[PDB]
Amino acid sequence: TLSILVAHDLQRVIGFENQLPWHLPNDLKHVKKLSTGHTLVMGRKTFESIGKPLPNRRNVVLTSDTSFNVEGVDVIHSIEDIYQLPGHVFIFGGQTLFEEMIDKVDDMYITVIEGKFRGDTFFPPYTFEDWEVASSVEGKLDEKNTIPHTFLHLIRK
Ligand SMILES: NC(=O)c1ccc[n+]([C@@H]2O[C@H](COP(=O)([O-])OP(=O)(O)OC[C@H]3O[C@@H](n4cnc5c(N)ncnc54)[C@H](OP(=O)(O)O)[C@@H]3O)[C@@H](O)[C@H]2O)c1
Ligand SMILES: CCOc1ccc(-c2cccc(NS(C)(=O)=O)c2)cc1-c1ccc2c(N)nc(N)nc2c1
Repeated sequence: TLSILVAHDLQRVIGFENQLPWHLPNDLKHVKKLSTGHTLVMGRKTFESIGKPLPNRRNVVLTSDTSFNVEGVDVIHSIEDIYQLPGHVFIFGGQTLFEEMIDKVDDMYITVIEGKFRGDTFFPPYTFEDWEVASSVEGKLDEKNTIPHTFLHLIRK
């Protein structure tokens, strides 16, 4: 299975200055639950933002840099390489990867951040005419998680 995993705000903002615009621990819990024991494919900038491979899953980085060889990370140099990866593969960002893959993936696991943030990178437009809502679950708010958010699982029609 090939899936997108993304958090985007009401205007599809996903990033600002190579980091997430929001602090939302619940989204990370969501990422952990979905991707632990599976595979993440990410662009080079996204990887450098995180700074290290995420534990307990396969981390694959897409880059044109032929000098890229980082411990605990597998490297690929083409979109076509993604299709050779076994198991459940999650496209993990950033904007360039999402743009390249939104028409190819089976489904999407979106955290809708129900706010309007300043962004410099965006998730591409999509329409519910193309995507069935498999589930929609409101995130619980507390002291640590103060921005309303909704977890959507969309499946291509
Ligand atoms: N909210 C979210 O769900 C989320 C998730 C991930 C990232 N982000 C945000 O997204 C932003 C980064 O997005 P971005 O688009 O600037 O960068 P990105 O997608 O993370 O990485 C871009 C880089 O990926 C490589 N790449 C992409 N397609 C390639 C291809 N077909 N062949 C070879 N290399 C390819 C290139 O690396 P080289 O230049 O090294 O060749 C390219 O410069 C940041 O603000 C980050 O915080 C948000
Ligand atoms: C571009 C910068 O983005 C990040 C930086 C740090 C961490 C992060 C920090 C600590 C621990 C973990 N691991 S965990 C708990 O998520 O499994 C991740 C996670 C993200 C990050 C990266 C991609 C995504 C993505 N595709 N989707 C969603 N819903 N959230 C993300 C969060």
